[PDB]
Amino acid sequence: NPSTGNTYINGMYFAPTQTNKEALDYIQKYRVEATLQYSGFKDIGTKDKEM
Amino acid sequence: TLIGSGTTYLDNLSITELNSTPEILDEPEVKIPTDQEIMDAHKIYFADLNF
Amino acid sequence: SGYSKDPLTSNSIIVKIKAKEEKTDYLVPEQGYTKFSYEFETTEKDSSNIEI
Repeated sequence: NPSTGNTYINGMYFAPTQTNKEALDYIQKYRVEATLQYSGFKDIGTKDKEM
Repeated sequence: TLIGSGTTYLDNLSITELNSTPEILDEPEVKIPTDQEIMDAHKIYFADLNF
Repeated sequence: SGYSKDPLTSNSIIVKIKAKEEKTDYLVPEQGYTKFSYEFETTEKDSSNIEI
């Protein structure tokens, strides 16, 4: 955001390597607790992955 | 009204208009800043960022 | 500045000036008059007394 340049997060990838293919297709639902601009730290839910 | 007793005397009573034009006549001398005013003058800043 | 004299040559004179930078200076009054002419410097218009 060029007004108060802050670089908020949209999402996170997880890199594919030659030795993590199996352990990555095994996991889903990725619960996250992040910090929000206002009302800072809290649990924001549990949603399946995206691929 | 000039109410006041005690047998005094008055003479040559006038009402004259006056002139007024002094503006400032003086200015701040030089006003060199100190190291703390120079330091506190740079507290609030904004970084121009490139993403 | 000023003019100092010792009609007989004896001990010195101590001049301490404190306006911004305190200075140390001692002179040797000769038999006649010679001037000393020591400098100093003021610094804000809101500072202390200058003490010579």
